[PDB]
Amino acid sequence: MKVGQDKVVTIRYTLQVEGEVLDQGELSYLHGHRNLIPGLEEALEGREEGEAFQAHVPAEKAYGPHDPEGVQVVPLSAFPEDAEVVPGAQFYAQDMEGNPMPLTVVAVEGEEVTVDFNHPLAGKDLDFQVEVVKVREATPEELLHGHAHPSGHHHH
Amino acid sequence: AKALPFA
Ligand SMILES: [Cl-]
Ligand SMILES: [Mg+2]
Ligand code: NI
Repeated sequence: MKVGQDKVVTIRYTLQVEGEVLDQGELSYLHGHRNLIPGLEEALEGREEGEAFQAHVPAEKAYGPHDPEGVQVVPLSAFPEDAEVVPGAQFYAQDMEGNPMPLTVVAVEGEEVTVDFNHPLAGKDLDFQVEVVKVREATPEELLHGHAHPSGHHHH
Repeated sequence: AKALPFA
């Protein structure tokens, strides 16, 4: 069956950036409901089960460009006082209703921490290898919820 | 942003 609107699609993938494998895994997603980055959904459109291919997805069609406004300068106090607040460390801020917002520490100086709320892949072009494992129709429950049951990574 | 593969 071919990948198309309102199909639940299972893929196995490898993700490389700048020639370094960053991720491998398997996931299922409901196609046509902005569940996957757009360049990848476009590359999967109309593919047959069993197809395997490689695809280059520019940042613009993946996680977007890096947004300079996602870089903030925050007090070193907001971090645990035995925390390793260091370039590359990840932390989660929380907003007024408790939503976790992940950040990566960029720099530290004095009482100030430069942090980046951008997605870690923002601004990066992604090279995928993708295999279409299974395609099926969605159930009414899945179409009503806009996602698959189960919805995400089998393996990551 | 929350869209997968989400590496
Ligand atoms: Cl989904
Ligand atoms: Mg195989
Ligand atoms: Ni909310």
